[PDB]
Amino acid sequence: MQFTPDSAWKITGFSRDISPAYRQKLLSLGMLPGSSFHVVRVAPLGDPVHIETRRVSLVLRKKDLALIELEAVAQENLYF
Repeated sequence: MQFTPDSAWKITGFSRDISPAYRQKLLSLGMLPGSSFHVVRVAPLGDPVHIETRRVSLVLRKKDLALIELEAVAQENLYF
């Protein structure tokens, strides 16, 4: 979904398609619903995607990010 560097995303939930096991792994890395991450950098060819949470920095593929319900932090006074 065009993970531009510095774009912020809020985790709202997880897809119906994620297994509880993989969801626990991401949770333990700081990918909590109600929490935001930043895109740090993206691979040439546009996959995988490097990001940073409150807890740590991590990498995963767009196909991995498609198991998480994201929403663009689009709030003006938060975009600044």
